[PDB]
Amino acid sequence: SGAIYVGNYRVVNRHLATHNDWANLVWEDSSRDLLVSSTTAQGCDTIARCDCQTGVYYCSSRRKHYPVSFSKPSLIFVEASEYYPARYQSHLMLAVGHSEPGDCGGILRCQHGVVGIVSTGGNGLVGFADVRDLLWLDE
Ligand SMILES: Cc1cc(C)c(CC(=O)N2CCC[C@H](C(N)=O)C2)c(=O)[nH]1
Ligand SMILES: [Zn+2]
Repeated sequence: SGAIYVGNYRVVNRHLATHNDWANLVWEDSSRDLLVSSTTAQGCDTIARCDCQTGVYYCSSRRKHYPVSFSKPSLIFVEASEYYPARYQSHLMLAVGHSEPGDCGGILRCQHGVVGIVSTGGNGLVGFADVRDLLWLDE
């Protein structure tokens, strides 16, 4: 689990959105596994606006932050799960790192701010849904 809190927005994995998120919906995109809802309180996270390919992510299954190198946002095939059929997920970045089901929502960050959130995983792989192109999160 986990979210980005920037301005009056809450960014979560679409597959983990709650009823309150859907009832306060700003934007959602199943192809990216992202959903943004509105908040009453202002958040403290800032979004990175860069082309970094190195950063650090939070892994809840190890209670640890790990440095990673990650690929550029791309269209990647993701296997069928209990949340989506087998499909191509867009704006996804892959890295070598530990992940398990339940780690979705952990933040990936660089020196410029938040880059994205954990959205997929494999044997020694972790995938992140990029948010750097969502300029509207800044206003
Ligand atoms: C090792 C490991 C295995 C699995 C299965 C996962 C979870 C996962 O990738 N998905 C399930 C939740 C919807 C995700 C999506 N964006 O389509 C796809 C994980 O994080 N780590
Ligand atoms: Zn950066």
